[PDB]
Amino acid sequence: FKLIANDGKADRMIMANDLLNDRIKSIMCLRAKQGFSDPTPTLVDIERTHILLINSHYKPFAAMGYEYQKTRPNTGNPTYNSTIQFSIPQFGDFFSDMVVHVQLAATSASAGTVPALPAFIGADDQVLTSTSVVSATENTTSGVYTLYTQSYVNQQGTTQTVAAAATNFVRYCEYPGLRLFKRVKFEVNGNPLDEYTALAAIMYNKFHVPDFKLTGWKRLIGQEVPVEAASNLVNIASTTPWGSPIVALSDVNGTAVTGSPVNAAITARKLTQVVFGAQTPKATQEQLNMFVPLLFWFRDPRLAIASVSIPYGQRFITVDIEQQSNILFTAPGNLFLQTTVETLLTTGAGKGTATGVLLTQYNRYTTYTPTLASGSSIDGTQAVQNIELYINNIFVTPEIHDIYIKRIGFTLIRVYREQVQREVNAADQVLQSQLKWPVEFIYLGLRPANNIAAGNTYQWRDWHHLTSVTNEPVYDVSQSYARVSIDDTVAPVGSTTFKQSASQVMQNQYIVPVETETLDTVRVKAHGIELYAQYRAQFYRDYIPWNYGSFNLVTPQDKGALFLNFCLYPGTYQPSGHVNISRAREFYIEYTSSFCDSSNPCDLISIAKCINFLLI
Amino acid sequence: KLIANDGKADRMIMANDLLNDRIKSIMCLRAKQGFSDPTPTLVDIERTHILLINSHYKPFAAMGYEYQKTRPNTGNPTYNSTIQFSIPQFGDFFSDMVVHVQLAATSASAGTVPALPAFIGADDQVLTSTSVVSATENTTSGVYTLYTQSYVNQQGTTQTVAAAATNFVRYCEYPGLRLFKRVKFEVNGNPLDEYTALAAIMYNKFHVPDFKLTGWKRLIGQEVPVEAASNLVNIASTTPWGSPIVALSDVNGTAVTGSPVNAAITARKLTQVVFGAQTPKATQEQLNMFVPLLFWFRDPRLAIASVSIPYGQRFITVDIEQQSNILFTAPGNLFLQTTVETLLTTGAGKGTATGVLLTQYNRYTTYTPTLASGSSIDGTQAVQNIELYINNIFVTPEIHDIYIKRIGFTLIRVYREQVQREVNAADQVLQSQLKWPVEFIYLGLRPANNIAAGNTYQWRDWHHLTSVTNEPVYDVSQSYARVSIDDTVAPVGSTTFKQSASQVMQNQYIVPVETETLDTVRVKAHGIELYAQYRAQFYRDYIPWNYGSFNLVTPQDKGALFLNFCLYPGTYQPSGHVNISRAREFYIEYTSSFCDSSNPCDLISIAKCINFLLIS
Amino acid sequence: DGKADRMIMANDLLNDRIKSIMCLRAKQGFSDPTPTLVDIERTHILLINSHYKPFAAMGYEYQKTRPNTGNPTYNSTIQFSIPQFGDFFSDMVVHVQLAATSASAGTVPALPAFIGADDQVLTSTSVVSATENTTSGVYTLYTQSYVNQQGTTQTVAAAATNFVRYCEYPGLRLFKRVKFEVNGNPLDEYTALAAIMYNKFHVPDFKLTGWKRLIGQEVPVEAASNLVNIASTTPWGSPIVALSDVNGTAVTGSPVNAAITARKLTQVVFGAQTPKATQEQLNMFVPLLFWFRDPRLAIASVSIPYGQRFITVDIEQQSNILFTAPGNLFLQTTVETLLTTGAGKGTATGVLLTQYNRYTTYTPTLASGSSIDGTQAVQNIELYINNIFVTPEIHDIYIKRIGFTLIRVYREQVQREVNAADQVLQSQLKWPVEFIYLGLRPANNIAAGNTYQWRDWHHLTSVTNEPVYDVSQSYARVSIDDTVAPVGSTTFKQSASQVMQNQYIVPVETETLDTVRVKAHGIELYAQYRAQFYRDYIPWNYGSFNLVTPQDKGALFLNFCLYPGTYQPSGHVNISRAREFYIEYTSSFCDSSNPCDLISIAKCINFLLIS
Repeated sequence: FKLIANDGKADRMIMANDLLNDRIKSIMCLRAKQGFSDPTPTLVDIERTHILLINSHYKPFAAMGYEYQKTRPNTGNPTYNSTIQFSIPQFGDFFSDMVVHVQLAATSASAGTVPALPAFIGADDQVLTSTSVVSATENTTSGVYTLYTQSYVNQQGTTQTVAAAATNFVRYCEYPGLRLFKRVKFEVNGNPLDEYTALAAIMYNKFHVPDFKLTGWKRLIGQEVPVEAASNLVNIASTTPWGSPIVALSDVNGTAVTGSPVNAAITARKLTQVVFGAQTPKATQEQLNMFVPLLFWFRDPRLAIASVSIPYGQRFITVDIEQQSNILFTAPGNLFLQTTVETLLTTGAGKGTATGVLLTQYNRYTTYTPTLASGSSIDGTQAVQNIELYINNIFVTPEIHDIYIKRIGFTLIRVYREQVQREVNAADQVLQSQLKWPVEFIYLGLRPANNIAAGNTYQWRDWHHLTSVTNEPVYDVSQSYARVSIDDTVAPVGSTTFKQSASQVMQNQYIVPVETETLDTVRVKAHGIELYAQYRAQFYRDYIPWNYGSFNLVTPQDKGALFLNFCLYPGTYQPSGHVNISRAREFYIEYTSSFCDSSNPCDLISIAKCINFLLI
Repeated sequence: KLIANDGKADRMIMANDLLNDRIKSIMCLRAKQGFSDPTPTLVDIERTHILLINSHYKPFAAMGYEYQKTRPNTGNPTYNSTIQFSIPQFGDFFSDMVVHVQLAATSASAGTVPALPAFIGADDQVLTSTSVVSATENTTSGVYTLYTQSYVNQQGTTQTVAAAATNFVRYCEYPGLRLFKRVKFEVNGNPLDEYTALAAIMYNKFHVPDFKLTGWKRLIGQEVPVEAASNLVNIASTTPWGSPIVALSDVNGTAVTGSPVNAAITARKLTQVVFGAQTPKATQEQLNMFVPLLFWFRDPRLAIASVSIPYGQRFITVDIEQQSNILFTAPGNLFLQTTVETLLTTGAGKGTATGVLLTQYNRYTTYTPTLASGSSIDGTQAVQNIELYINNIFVTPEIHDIYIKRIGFTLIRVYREQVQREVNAADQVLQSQLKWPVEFIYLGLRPANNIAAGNTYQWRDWHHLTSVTNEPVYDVSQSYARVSIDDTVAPVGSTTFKQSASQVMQNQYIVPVETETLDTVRVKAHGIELYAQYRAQFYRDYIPWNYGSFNLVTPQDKGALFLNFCLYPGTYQPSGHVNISRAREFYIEYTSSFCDSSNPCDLISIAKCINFLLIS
Repeated sequence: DGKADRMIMANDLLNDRIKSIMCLRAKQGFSDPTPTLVDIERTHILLINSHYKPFAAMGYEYQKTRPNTGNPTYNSTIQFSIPQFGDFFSDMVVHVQLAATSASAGTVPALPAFIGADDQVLTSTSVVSATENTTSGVYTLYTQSYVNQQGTTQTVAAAATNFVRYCEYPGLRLFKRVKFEVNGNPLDEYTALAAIMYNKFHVPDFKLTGWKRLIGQEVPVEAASNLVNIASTTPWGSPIVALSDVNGTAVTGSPVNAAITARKLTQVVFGAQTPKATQEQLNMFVPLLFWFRDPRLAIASVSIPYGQRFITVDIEQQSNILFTAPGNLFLQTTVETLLTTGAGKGTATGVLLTQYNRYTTYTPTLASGSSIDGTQAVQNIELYINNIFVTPEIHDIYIKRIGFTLIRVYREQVQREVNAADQVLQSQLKWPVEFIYLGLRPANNIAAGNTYQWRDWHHLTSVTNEPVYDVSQSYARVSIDDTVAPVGSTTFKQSASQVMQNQYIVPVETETLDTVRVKAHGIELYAQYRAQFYRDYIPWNYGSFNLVTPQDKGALFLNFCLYPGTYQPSGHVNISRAREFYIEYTSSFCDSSNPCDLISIAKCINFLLIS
C-alpha cells in the first residue's frame, strides 16, 4: 500500500492535499519569523480547512451527575378508575426522564359452571343427557347414516358435566401499560403544560420503537415477549421418516415417481415461537409489574427542566387510570366443546338408518372449540398494589447553574394536541379545531368503534389497532386411515369384508388477524390550499415513514397508522419545518373510506406534535 | 453530592478548576470593562467546556416542501416498454422521488386436469379417468404392495382427468425491484445517473434495517408476515396426553423416560402466515406499489437546484420488465395424491391380490400440488396507472440567489455496474465500468439459472446471489388401529387381532438452502493490493458488521459481498476512496466451488462512485 | 409570521442581516456584494447545503498474521505480533478454523426397566410389561424399544453413533481471555463474560445476522409451506362443514370455507448448534472488542512500537465448545389399553374387545460409548489488523500536538455467592466508571453435568426446560359382523391412538436478581430498585442505537453516564467513590443449594500518552 494524496481533479476536490501542504508551509514560516520556538502548526490550524479522520480530541463537560428518586402519590391508596397525582420533589437542579412503576395484583376468575349443551343438529334419534347431545340425519337412498355428537371436555379429553364446576382464565389486553394511562398530564399552576392520552401512547408504540429497543419496551408496558423453542430433528441427512414402501420409487419407465419422498439432504430442526405472559389466558395471571415511561419532551437530557424555574407549590404529574374492565379480561380455560360428526355407510336392509346392516365405510370428523364457563368473570377486587413516580434528577456546579438561568432565556419544547372526530361518512373533510401551534407532524388513523366495544370479544387485542380486524381460522387437521378384514377365509382385495375407516381430528387452530383498511385516500388542506394532495393512504403509512426520520421513525406494522409529515427530520430536536396556525384556522384533513358507513362508525384520530416555548 | 474535582481523572474529564478560573476571570473583566451584568455568556463557557444541559438551536433559513405527481409523456403504460416522465417546474429544488405503479387484478386462464402418472408396479395395472393403479406381488413375504395415484382438491374430492382445472397466480419476490429493468435520470440527452434491478436488490440487502423493513416491503409489493396465535398448547397442571402414559414410574420407582408429565407453564404457539402478492391465489388483487427512485438527491441536504438543471431537458426514464418475469403460474386447488398400501396376508396366494388371511395393513399418503395443463397468465393484464411523485422544496428568494451564487458545486454518488458471465472456477475480472473515485462495491456471483425461465423457482431465486436448492420438510400424521374380528378368542397373541397404520402428509415446507458461489475475493488495482485473497465471509459478514452503523445492514443473502474503501459508507462527507489512476486498471479476483461450464454464473459488480455537479 | 415563526426561523432578522452585509461590502469596495454562505450560517442554518470539507489524505488496508506460538490447539495460549505496516492500527478480527469432526462409534444402550408388574419380557429389541385390572377389564401393556427416524427397530448393543453440536455462540466462548499487551503490561483485557455482555447489549438487529455468522451462531432460515387456506373451500370433509342446528343457528365447531388464501411460514436451523453426524469445518471471524476499533481512536504505531505490542488469546477447552447429542436413535415408549368384557377381562386372556387405545412417544437417546473427537485440530488461526496510513506532514503535526487519547477498559469481578442477599465490594475498580454490566449466573449453567450447558452457558438466569407436544389423534370404527346392525352393538369396535408428531423445548427463565442497590463511599448512587429497572428501562431510555434492550432476563445495566457507547465523556463515578464501591443484591434463587456468580464488568475511562 502507498497513499496517493494528489491524483487529478477528483483528489484535489476531495482531499486538497496540495493546499493542505501549502497551508503547512505557510503556517510554519509565519510562526518561525514571529519568534515561536515550535513552528509546527496546531491541530486547530489544520481543522480550519481540513477534517482529521483520526482524532482523539474531546471537550471537558461542566461537572454533572444524576440520581433517580421514587415518589408516592398525594392521592392516597391507588385504585383503578381514579386520578393519581404526584408532586415533583425539590431535589436536583434539573429533572429529566420519568417512569412510573405500576404493580397489579395476581388475579383469577370467579367460580362458574359448565354451560348448557348446544341444540340438536339432526332431525332423527335425538338424545340429550347431562354429558352429551346426540342427533342424526337418515339417508336410506344413499345408505349413509350421519350422527352428530357434541360434548364438553378438558384438554386431556375427559368429559365435563353440564352445570358442574368450571372456571374461566384471565388475560391482560395487549400493551396494557399503554392503555392503563387514560390521560397523562404535566401541569404547572393549575393549567396543563402538556398532556397526552392512550392514543398518543399507541401512536408512539407504532412509530418510535425500533427493534433494538422493542424487547425492553414490551417489558416496560406489560406486553409478553415471544420465546423461541427448538424441536427434534425433522430432517436427518441420508434418511427419512416415511416408511420404506413409499420412499424413492420409480415408475415402469424408470422415471422417479412424483410424490415419492426421497432421503433428506440436510440435518435440520424446527424453531417455533411461544408466548406465556400477560396476554396469554391463564388460570392465574401472576402479579404484573410495569415501568411506564412518560413520553414528554424533557425525557431528552438536553431538555432537562430547571427546578427553580417551576414553583414546588403547583407542579404535578397527574395520571388518569383506565378502568379494570378495559385492562383485564376473561378467556376460556380448561374447557372445550367437542363437535363430532360420524358417517356410517351400510348397504343392507335399513341402510341409512341406525338399524342398517353391513357397514362398509366409516368416517369421523372432530373439532374442539374453547368455551367460556357460565358465571365466571374477572375479580373486581384486584388491587393496584403499588404505584410510584421515578424522576431523574440532574445536579450541576453552583457556578454553571447561576450562569445557565441568567443566560438561557427560553427552551424549545414539543407538546401533544389531540382531536378525535366520530365519523359515519365514507368521505368527509374534518376541520382540526385543536390544532393551533407550529405542527411538525400529525399521526392519523380511522379506528372502528367496534375495536373498543365491550361487545367485541377481541377488544383485548383490537383496541390499539387502527383498522377493522376480522379473524380467519387456520386449521391443523390430523388425517387417519385404517382397513381391516373381518373374514379370515375371504380375500380382502375387492370384498366388502375389507372394511374402511378414516378420521379427521383437529390438532390445533390459529387465528389470523386480517386487517381491512379504513382509509383509502387522505388530503391535507389549509385555507383552500393543498398542503397534501389526495394521495392513497399507503403513501402516508409506507413511504413517508420509510423516507424520513432515520432510526427515529419506524415504518408502522399497523396497516392504518399514517404519518402526515411537515419537517425534514421528524425525530431530531433542531427544527426543520412546520405548519403554523397561524392561518391554519381552517385546517382540514380529508379522507376517503371503503369501510366507514352508518353500519361501521369510526373515530378519525389525529394527534399532532407541536413546537412551543418555555421561558426559564 | 456532586464532586467535580476528585484527582487527576476528574481534572481531565471535567476540568472544573479550569472552568471556575474562567468564570471568575470573565466576571472580573466585564466588571472592569463596565458591563452591567458580569456573569459570563453560554458561548464564553462553551469555548472550552461542553454543556450537557443545553436547549440551544439555530434558526433555519425558511423552507417548506410539497409533493407533486405527474404522468408520463409516453401515453398508456405497458409491460416491456420505456416510460418517461418530465420533472415539472414547481419548487426551487426537487428531492426524493417515488413512482406509483398499479397492476390490474389478474388470474390464470382455464385449463384441464393433466394425465395421470405412469404405472409404478408391474402387476394388476388399471387406468381410470380418475386413478392409476398398479401393484407389486411378493409371494415370499406375503406382502401385496398396491400403488394408487389420483388427483384431488383441498377437500379431497377426486378430480377427473381432462376435466376443468385452473392454476393460481403469484408475483415474483420483490416485484417492485424487478419491474424496473433500468431507471434513468437524464439531462441534455446524457444519462446523468442510472441503475438496474441489480442495484435495487443490492440496496434491498444492504440498506434496509428492520425499523424500515415493513414499510419497504409494502412499497415494492412484497408480502408481509402476519403473526397468528393458537389455542393453548400447554396448560399448567394438566396434559393433552391420555392418562395411561402420563407420569409413569418403573418397577424401581424412577420416572419413565418418554412418559410425559403435567405442564409447568400455560402457553400458546405463535406461527406466521403470508397471504399477499407472492402467495399463489385464484385471483391476485390489484397490486399497488410506490417504488422509490434510489438516486443520491433523495437526501434533503442534496436537493437539486431547479435552475441548475433546466426544465425541458430533464427526464426520469424507466424501462419496464416483461410480464413473464413478474407474474407467474403456480399450482391451484389440484393435488396429486400418492398412496401406497401394503397387505400382509399369510394364507393361500399370499403376496398377491388373492391373499386370504390379512394380518397387517399400512397406508402411506402424500400430496403434491399440480399444475393444470393449458392454464397460463393473462397476457392482457394492464398497467392501470403509473405516476412519478416528486418532492419540491421552496426557500426564500434572498437565500435562493445567495446559495445559487455561492455553493459552487455539489458532490453526487452514481451507480457504475458491470456483469461478467463466467464459466471459470477462478478468474480475474477487469472492471471496465470504473472511471471515477469508488467508495465501495457491491459484489455477487449469481447463477444464470436463478433468472432462467426453465427454473420453476425463478420467481424466488432471481434476487438471490447464491445457488438455491429445495429441501422438503414433512409434517407427518401417524396413526395406529387394532381390532379383534373374533369375540370368542382373546386378542392378545392372535391373528384375529388385526393391525392397521397410516402415515398421511399433513403439510410440507420448502427450505431454501443456499450454496455459496464465491469462496475468496481479492482486489487488485494498478498492480496494488487493496484487499488480499480473503474468504467470502470477510466481505459478507465482517465488513458490513464493522462499518456504516445503521446505514449498512448485514446482508441475509449469503452471496452478497461488500468491498469497502471508505470509513463511513452511507454518509455524505467523504471518508476515503479508490483513486482514478488505480480505478482505470481495477481487478476483482474470485475463486469458486460452484461455477463451471455446467453452472454458468454472472459476476455482478456495482460500484458507488463520486462525481460532481456544477450550479447555475 | 408571527411570534412562533420569528423564534424558529427569524426570517426578518435573516433578511436584515443580508441587507446589512451587502451594504458594508459595497461600502468597503467589494466587487461582489452578495453575502457568503458563512455569513448566513453565523446565525441561521442552511437545511439544503451540499458543503463538505476536504479530509487530510488517508487510506487503510487490512493485513493477516499467523501467531508466534506455533501450531494452534485447544486449551492453550496463542499470542500474535502486531506487525509494522500503517501509521495507525485500528479494528481487529481473528479468523478461527475448526476441523470437521464426528463422534466415535458407540452402541445401542440397554433397554429401560420394567414398568408393569405382569407379563414381563426382555429381548434384544423391546422390553414389555403389563398391569392387569380385572375390576375394570382394562389390560394395560407397556412396550419400550429403540428405533431410528424411519421407525426401524434397533438392536441392543448394535452400532449407533452420537451426533455433535457446538455450544451457542462458540466464537464468544472460545476466546477464554483476550488481552492487549503493551511493554509487558496488559493495557486492556476481557473474558468471555465481557463478550456475552456485548452480545446482549450492543448488537442491534441490523448487525445481528453477521454477528451470528462471525462468531459461529447458526442463522434461522425461513421456509414456506403449501397452501393451508384456500378461499371458498376447506380441508374438512363435507359432513362437518357449515352445519346449522334445528333452530337455524350456525353450529359452534362446524368449520366453514376459508375467507383468504394463505400459507404458513416456519423457521429451521441446520448449523453448528444443530446436532449432526458430521459438523463440517467451522470458520469464525471473531472481532476483538477493544476501544481502538473506532477509526478516530486508532493507535499511533510510533507511540506503541513494534516488538512491544501483542494480542494474546487464551483458548477454551474443546469439552466446553463441542458436545455430543442424540443421533438417529430414539426411545419409543408405547402404552396399549385393551378393554375386554368377557371371561378373563383385564388380563392377557380376556375376550370380547370393545376399545383399543395406543399412546406412543419418542425420545432422542444417546448412544453408549460415543464421544467427541479429542484430536480435532485448530486448522488455522490468524489476526486481521486494519492499518491506517496518512501523509508524513499531518502525521508529524498529529504526533506532536495530540498529547493523549482517552481510552476505555474492561474491569471484571466474579463473586461466587450462596447468600440470598449480600453487599459485594467491587474491588476491581481503579478508574472512573461509566457503566457496569451486572449478572448473577447460576453455577449450573457452566457445569459439565448440565446436559444443556451447550445452551445455558451464556444465560444469566436459571433455565428450565418445558416440553411442548405435537400430538396426532386418530379414531377408527369397524363392524366385525355383517348381519348385526353396528349402532349400539359390541360388534362395532372402537380404536384410537395418540402418536407424538414432534416435541419442542421452551427455555423458561427464572431470574436470579430481584433488587440491586449501588453504594459508593457512603453515597447512594442507586436506591434499591427492581432488577427490571436496570434490564428494561435503562437500556430502553439510554444509548440510542448503541444500547440494545437485552433479550436475557438476567442482564442488568448500571449506568452512570448520559450517552453510553459514545466517545465524548458524559458522566462517570469519581475514583474516590469507586475505591469503596458496593453492589447490594436481593435474590429469590441463590442459596446454599444453588450457587451463583455475581458477574460485574465495568467500563472505565483511562488516558494514554502519545509519540
